[PDB]
Amino acid sequence: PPDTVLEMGAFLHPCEGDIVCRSINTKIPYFNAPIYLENKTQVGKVDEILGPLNEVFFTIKCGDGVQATSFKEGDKFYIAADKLLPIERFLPKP
Amino acid sequence: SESVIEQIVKYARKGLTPSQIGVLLRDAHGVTQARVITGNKIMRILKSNGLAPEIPEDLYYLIKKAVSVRKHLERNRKDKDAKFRLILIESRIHRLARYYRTVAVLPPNWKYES
Amino acid sequence: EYVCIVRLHDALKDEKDLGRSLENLTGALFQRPPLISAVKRQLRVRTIYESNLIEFDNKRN
Amino acid sequence: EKRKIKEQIKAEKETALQKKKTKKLNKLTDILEQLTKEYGAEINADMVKKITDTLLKNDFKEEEWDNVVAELFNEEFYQQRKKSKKEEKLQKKKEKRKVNELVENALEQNKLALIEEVEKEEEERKSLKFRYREVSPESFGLTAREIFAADDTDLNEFIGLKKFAPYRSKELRAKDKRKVMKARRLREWRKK
Amino acid sequence: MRQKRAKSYRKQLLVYSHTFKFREPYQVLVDNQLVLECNNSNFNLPSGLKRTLQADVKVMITQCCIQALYETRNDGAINLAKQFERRRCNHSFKDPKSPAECIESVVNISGANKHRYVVASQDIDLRRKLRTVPGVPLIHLTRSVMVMEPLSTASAKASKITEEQKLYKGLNDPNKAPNPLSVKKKK
RNA sequence: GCUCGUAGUUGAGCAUGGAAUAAUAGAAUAGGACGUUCUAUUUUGUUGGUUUCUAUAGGGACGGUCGGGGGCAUCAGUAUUCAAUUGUCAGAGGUGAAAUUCUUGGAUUUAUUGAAGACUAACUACUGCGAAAGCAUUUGCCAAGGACGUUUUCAUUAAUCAAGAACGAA
Ligand SMILES: [Zn+2]
Repeated sequence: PPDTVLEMGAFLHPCEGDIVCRSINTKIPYFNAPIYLENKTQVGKVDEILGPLNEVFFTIKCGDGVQATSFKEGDKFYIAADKLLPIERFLPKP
Repeated sequence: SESVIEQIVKYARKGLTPSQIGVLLRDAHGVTQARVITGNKIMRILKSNGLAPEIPEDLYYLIKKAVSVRKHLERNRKDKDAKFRLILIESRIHRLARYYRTVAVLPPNWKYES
Repeated sequence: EYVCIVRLHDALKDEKDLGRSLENLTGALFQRPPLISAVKRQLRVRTIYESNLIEFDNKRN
Repeated sequence: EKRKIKEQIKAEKETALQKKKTKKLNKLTDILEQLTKEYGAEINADMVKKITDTLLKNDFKEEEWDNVVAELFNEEFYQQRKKSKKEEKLQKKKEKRKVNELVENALEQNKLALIEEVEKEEEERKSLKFRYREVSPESFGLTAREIFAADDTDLNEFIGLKKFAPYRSKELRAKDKRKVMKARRLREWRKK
Repeated sequence: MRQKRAKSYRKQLLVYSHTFKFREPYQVLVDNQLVLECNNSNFNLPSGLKRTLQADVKVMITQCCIQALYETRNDGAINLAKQFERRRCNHSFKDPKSPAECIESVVNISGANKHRYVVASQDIDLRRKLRTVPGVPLIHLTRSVMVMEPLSTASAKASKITEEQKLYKGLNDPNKAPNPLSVKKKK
């Protein structure tokens, strides 16, 4: 596991076995980027990035033994620093 | 800086240990370094003013611990661990008292009372 | 412009929330092309200028 | 929970001490401005220190405010272009700021006295002992400034704390003080 | 012996027993400075080792350290050395090594403590470059008090890695180029 | 058994794969034009991009932590044994197989209630805490602590310790 992980998302609700998170990070995650806790333990990987620019959500593909119903609202999910890329890339260039 | 000396005198009269006086003067005057004011220098200043502690600070804290443990054991007679730590604390008191009598910091007649 | 039918996998507790969700998806959006599309699947920003919920049947979902 | 309660108590004590210090500062600068207006010139810092000591001696109130006003009229008081005008006003404001800094330094000298006053106020709102002994005073040829300037190791090299033990006999203490009080050894330590 | 230092020593010995499989009786090598200091200060070295380790002790010496002991020509130190049982080192008799280098050749094999030795030496930089070797307990006599050195960083790292492999082993073991018609040179 | 401790001693994503052909680039053998170079056969590969993001010991103090550590109240739960009411009917228990026992006066099994002396399932532990003995239901009170960091009136303060003492065992 990486030494430095940054808080990425906050729990919103489960959806079809996946975890929906409102992004509490300014940057956009890499596809299939692993999702951690404060204990540096992986709960899953980023499955889908969705939502408007002001309010970004992402759904996590839960791993083996990780259940979406086990988590409660207000739980924070963490991502590695190198797995974030700036939002200016997806916007069209001037 | 005779004012510094007069707070040393007053704060010794009102019953503070030299380390407490040191931390108080370092907090109050905004002293940059702990090297400037220490307990040692406060001892030298107090001796220059004709003041000296009756018993040492660490032995005073051991006696304070022993008093707290005996009060707890008086209000709780079933605690054997309290008795064990009381014996340990009094053994430390006896060792420091013997040493401080030997280096004449404590008086020769000094007996710890249980 | 599109007229689209969405099928929900379960019945909503609140009906109006669906419309609210549609109002959340109006604007600049993060989308990835589906697997069926021949376009390469990289994350892009696509603008939905205006949307309107015509009808919703919560029993028919 | 205990840590949170301790932090709240510390914050309350800090803001109470801040309020007390600001009240004393504004009262002192007001009476100092009145005394400067009556005197017509700058006031010495010794008079301000004496006024601060007098206000520390008696608990401050309206009666103590009248007493401070009487002390400002006491025998101690009797014993004692346009751009240029703007610059002179700025210099007067700087002198007032220096006087306020002197009052702040005087309150810093009584900062633990202010803490004791705040503790008394907290006890009023709510409503062993380390003992020293007198001994023979010997400065050992060192004043307080040179004690503060010297290192702890250098002072211990000069003389140890166990040498002037409180209950050491007078003969051994006199023998140690005679050897320490040599001018050659003191000069060597000062050069060191 | 106080209970706090004994407890700390017991925790360190538990670390050495779990990771590096140290077993009672502990095999302790002594150095010649320690023999001289125990001779002059009249310290009972096997009793001190039995007190510090809280277990049975087996004391050894090499050729080079005891050879330097004859070079010091101290009869009491030679006698004190020769009560301890003998463990030979493969070094030349005519040109013996330094006691530090000899005791490292005995202890440090390929960067690890293969023979599970405990080193009781007074020399200091020997103790530093034995702290570089993981799983080597260090003991020394200072001011007539025998003190076991604290656990080194290498030993703690080895213990952490050992627990990590405990989590996944044992019973937990699962068991290209563009088309030529696309890029064409001029006629 | 553990600890303290005296005498003494020591130190102080866009339809896959194969065959043939074409094209392209390289490497070999052999040859022309004037060592340079190109020109015939073998062999080795390869078959354009973007869909707008575009292409040293022993003590003390302070700080933030931490623990199935101790004691006293308090709140639950779990399983046994006994007793009392139903329902049912010929076995139950145990063993290698039996046997001592309980049993139409109803044993065993099921349901409910009461009493007693106890323990805190999984998690969970040879590495957590405690000097040992030992220590995990909930909520309060009391005092004590370990490790880490900053340091100390800091060594005639320490280490070995017969006697003796506290706890435990008995
Ligand atoms: Zn050798």
